Amino acid sequence: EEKEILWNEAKAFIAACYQELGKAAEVKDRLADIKSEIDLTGSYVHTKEELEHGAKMAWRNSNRCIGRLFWNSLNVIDRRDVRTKEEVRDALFHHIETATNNGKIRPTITIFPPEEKGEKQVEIWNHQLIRYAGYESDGERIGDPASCSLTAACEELGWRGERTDFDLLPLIFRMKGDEQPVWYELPRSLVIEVPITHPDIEAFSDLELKWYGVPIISDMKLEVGGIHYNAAPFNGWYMGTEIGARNLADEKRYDKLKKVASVIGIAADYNTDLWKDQALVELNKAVLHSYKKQGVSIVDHHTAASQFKRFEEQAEEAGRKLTGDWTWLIPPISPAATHIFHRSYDNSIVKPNYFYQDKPYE
Amino acid sequence: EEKEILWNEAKAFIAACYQELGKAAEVKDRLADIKSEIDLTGSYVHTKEELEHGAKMAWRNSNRCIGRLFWNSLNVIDRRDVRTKEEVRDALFHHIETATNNGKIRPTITIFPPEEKGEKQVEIWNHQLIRYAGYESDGERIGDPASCSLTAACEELGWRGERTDFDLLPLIFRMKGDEQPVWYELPRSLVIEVPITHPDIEAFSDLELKWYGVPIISDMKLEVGGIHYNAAPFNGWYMGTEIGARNLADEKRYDKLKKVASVIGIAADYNTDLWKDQALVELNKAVLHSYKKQGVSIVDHHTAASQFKRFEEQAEEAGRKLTGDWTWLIPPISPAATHIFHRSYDNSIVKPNYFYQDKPYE
Ligand code: HEM
Ligand code: HEM
Ligand SMILES: NCc1cccc(OCc2ccc3ccc(N)nc3c2)c1
Ligand SMILES: NCc1cccc(OCc2ccc3ccc(N)nc3c2)c1
Ligand SMILES: C[C@H](O)[C@H](O)[C@H]1CNc2nc(N)[nH]c(=O)c2N1
Ligand SMILES: C[C@H](O)[C@H](O)[C@H]1CNc2nc(N)[nH]c(=O)c2N1
Ligand SMILES: [Cl-]
Ligand SMILES: [Cl-]
Repeated sequence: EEKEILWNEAKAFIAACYQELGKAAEVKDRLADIKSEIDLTGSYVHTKEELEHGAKMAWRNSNRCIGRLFWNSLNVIDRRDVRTKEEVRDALFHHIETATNNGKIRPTITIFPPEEKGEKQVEIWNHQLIRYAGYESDGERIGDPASCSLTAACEELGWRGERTDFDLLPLIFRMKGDEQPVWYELPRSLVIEVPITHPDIEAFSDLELKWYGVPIISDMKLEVGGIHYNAAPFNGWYMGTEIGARNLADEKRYDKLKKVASVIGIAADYNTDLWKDQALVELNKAVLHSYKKQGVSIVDHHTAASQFKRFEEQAEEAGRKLTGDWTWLIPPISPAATHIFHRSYDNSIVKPNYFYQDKPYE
Repeated sequence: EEKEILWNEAKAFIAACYQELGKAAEVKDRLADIKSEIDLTGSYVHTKEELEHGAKMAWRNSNRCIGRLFWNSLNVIDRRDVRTKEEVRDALFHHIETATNNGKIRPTITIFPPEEKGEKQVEIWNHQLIRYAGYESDGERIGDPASCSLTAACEELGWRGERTDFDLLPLIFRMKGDEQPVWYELPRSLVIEVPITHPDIEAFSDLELKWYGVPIISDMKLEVGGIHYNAAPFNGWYMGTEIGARNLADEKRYDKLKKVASVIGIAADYNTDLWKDQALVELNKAVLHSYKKQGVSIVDHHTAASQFKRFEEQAEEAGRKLTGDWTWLIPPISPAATHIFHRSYDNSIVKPNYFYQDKPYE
């Protein structure tokens, strides 16, 4: 029965993949071999070329991503050979180092063995490989609230955070056959962080804000031709509003706008003064400035939207339908200053793609 | 056949209306009379109470409107008695005066006779009763581009604009039986305008920007219980971002951000400087400041979203489903600083409601 779903997804994927790669003649024979492999084994294994192109197609089809112009230059690392937790840890360390690339961030994905019978071989608990811990106990709030439940689960496993506002969570993942995940502290030499300063306002450093250099999303499932790679962490570089308009600004995140207003010298007393807006713009200028000054890749939302316009143009020229999720593509500051705001997008789901999956804690 | 649609919409509307008004006992008899009136005449006439409550329900059900907390205090003017173009003009003048209310804007709707056999009795051509003209001819762009086609149609009818950037369009409407609409210049004594100045930056007045005090949308159809009031202009007060983030900022509108940047003393050369964002915030501060200084009602988007949160709470308490269009409810600056951004809304269409209708020019 699932052989049916699998074979169907296989046909659809191999045909499209090989057509894009100029390999249309090889489809019939490759499909023959896949049909046999499924019958005999219940599954099939992707060639290196298929897996690479599949992961790139999945980024290309990610409706919520403004950064897709660069889909074809994704660096794909095939780690389907891993079997041990040391190998997994070392692969994850390696991904941090190679994606970071001394600041000149390389979009990269590391792909681990896929689910077999719906059974995961490796289950990554982190939301991102680099993320700060969060704590809330009797009135006291420290760190990133979005990390509270994962932080608590880590401290059930014997990890203990220093309870600064920026503790790095350890890597945490579980291997097939193990009842419990294992965790490993990140080597600080691998993790670039950027202090936030402002180009003109010297007091801005008084806020003692910082953020990490590379967002490496590690909790999504990559699905390609019916094969489910539940562990396949990937990264790009940040768009500054993710940090300045959301991570540092949201009330349920670091909630810094009132402190930003004070250091930039404006009152935070009257809605009509638009002090939240002014604070957001200055915080976002600081974030871009800081990353650039330190030589860590970042894109501003205007440049990102201009790149996305080229992605829409390239889709049309290639004769591919564009899909998109307008509610995620607009940036959270000045969205109507981008072309995205002024058009609509078909939010159809096309595979290969990246998918949410249930948390293993919570 | 349309008697079917009409009678059905009638039943649904009268039942809900009378239930909200405490008049549930009177429904059966009122429906009896409506059934007879439809049979004999092809239509039915709303009581003053029904029409008033229907227009209020239509605002309440307007998914794209952030300003609905105040739905029940809509001032409804019943002008179903008008038969002549002088009466229509005078009603429209009266609406401007009474809605404006010397700056303390009263949300108001004036309701004209409804469509009979799908035949309009009065057809209003204006998008808003007060709006600026726009011109584009051989390279030359003047005024509001969104008004170009209506401006051209007016100049086909013998009107001539002064070709300032802020010419007031005349009222223009057509009566049943007339082949052509008529137009009337607005008396300038009726039209409040606000010069845009900034609270701290004195050079801002050099841009010589202004805007009109009251948005009076005059091209939508109000539908209540199956009766179609295609001419029923209504107004609220502005939310400052409509003026500062869209009318004065959009590239296809007045396109002022580059000029704003220059007068506030910042470079407009690098996307990473976020100069468009900074210019937007200062333009929006100026707009709020200017309206307030002149005593003309306006709301900022933070206060408006806080009022909308109370509207959602009141809907729940009343046991009414909330409907909303997230893409229109978020403001165009700092949307993630509002609660609206962080939730979702059911965009179902519920009647009574306001609806688009085809332009009679174009
Ligand atoms: C190269 C730089 C990149 C930039 C600047 C970028 C930008 C973004 C942004 C701003 C978001 C919205 C995030 C949020 O609001 O929470 C996003 C979503 C997304 N991006 Fe990209 N992206 C990049 C690369 C990548 C890569 C390499 C992949 C995968 C190979 C990817 C897949 C996605 C996906 C799946 C989402 C949606 C996540 C969800 O539904 O929660 N992006 N991207
Ligand atoms: C009292 C102050 C009011 C405020 C501050 C307000 C605010 C707004 C805003 C900001 C929009 C979005 C406009 C755009 O993006 O083009 C809007 C849409 C709307 N408002 Fe309100 N509004 C108010 C009163 C009213 C009244 C009195 C009515 C009708 C009785 C109304 C009906 C609507 C409708 C129908 C739309 C959607 C128009 C469309 O689909 O194009 N509003 N409102
Ligand atoms: N549980 C899945 C889940 C929940 C929330 C966010 C998310 O990913 C957001 C995301 C994904 C990929 C990105 C790539 C680059 C970038 N700058 N931001 C990015 C942000 C994934
Ligand atoms: N052709 C229908 C059409 C097209 C575009 C906009 C519109 O109305 C926008 C609108 C409607 C009512 C409003 C009431 C108050 C306000 N501040 N803005 C408001 C804005 C109506
Ligand atoms: C078609 C596209 O979604 C369009 O730009 C919408 C989006 N959101 C909006 N929101 C508001 N309040 N007003 C608008 O005119 C628009 N335009
Ligand atoms: C559910 C609700 O639409 C939610 O706030 C979405 C809206 N738009 C977004 N857009 C982006 N880029 N990122 C987000 O996290 C969200 N949140
Ligand atoms: Cl993030
Ligand atoms: Cl307007």
